[PDB]
Amino acid sequence: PVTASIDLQSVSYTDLATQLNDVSDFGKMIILKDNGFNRQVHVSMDKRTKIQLDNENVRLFNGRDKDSTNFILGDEFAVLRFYRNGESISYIAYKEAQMMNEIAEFYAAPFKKTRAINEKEAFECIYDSRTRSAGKYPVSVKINVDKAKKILNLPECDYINDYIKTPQVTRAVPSEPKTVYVICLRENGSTVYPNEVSAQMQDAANSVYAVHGLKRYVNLHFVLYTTEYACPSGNADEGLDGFTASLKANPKAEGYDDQIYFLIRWGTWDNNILGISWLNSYNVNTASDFKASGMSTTQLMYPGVMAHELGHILGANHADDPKDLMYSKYTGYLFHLSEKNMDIIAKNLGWEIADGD
Ligand SMILES: [Zn+2]
Repeated sequence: PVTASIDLQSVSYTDLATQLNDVSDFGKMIILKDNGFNRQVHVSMDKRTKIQLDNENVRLFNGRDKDSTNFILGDEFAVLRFYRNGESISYIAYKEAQMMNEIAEFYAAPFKKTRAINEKEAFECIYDSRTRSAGKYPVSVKINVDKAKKILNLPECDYINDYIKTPQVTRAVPSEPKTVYVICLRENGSTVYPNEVSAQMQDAANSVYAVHGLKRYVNLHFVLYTTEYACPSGNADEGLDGFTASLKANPKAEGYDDQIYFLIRWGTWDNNILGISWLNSYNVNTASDFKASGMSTTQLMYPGVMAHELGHILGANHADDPKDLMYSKYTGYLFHLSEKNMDIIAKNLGWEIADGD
């Protein structure tokens, strides 16, 4: 048996799909290669999280913790994200030639303002060298997000006061995890990109499961569709008030008032604000009245914003450690470190310390 491999110098949608679709319930060793770079990862299907984007099914895959590697697969796109030298790198491949060209143009465009000779380390269109004809269209893009911000001299977005505090409202580990829907609603007039949205959802889900063995208690089911609602101004607080009001006012949403809701967009709000949520608004026993709602950017350059806002929804406050997901400034980290926050989030999902981790 020769070990399955993915050549990142030529990685296409069909490469990722064929390899990931071969992953069984017992997992599969896959070698990631990039010229001299070589990493063996053990990949498994993520059975905890379901995603539909406008009814399109998206599957997630995980490496081991030591592998530092995540995958996303839809019919239309696939993503490999992993870390090298402590920097997050995404390979993004769309199946359809025209969509892939469009996506490559979209990601390339911001780098045409200013050019560096190290640009390739931040952003690269990947071409199929196996087509010795010499592929004209790229088959994927590679983006090093940490490096990309440095070249782009981005205007730095942040949280500021990104939550609003509201009045406050036998038990064992459940026989099956409780399904909690996270209903993500594409803001009227927003374009969001499937690879970007699913990456936010994956990081949000994984931030929960990493805490107190919470997969025992909850399995998150993300769905995305479009809402007629759009924020009336640039202000995040006013936007969130209107969004929650839009849910309550919609006869279509009657009977789903106990789920979690995000208004999503690609852009940000006034004061370069990344998102906003109602603090401590979801509890598995008392969830009601569309209280568990928030708003989030989904752009690639700000990974973990949805995770951070979901953190607030589940009760997490800002943490003191700059490496915490819940730090008060955006720092790109994707896990809760605060024991106080972990206990709050876990309790709201049905855990108590006697259950262990
Ligand atoms: Zn915050």
